Amino acid sequence: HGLASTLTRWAHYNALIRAF
Repeated sequence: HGLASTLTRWAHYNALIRAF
């Protein structure tokens, strides 16, 4: 759609910059 997939790419970035 748009945003529903915008959280499928950024969720691959902070996936390593995530702690908790």
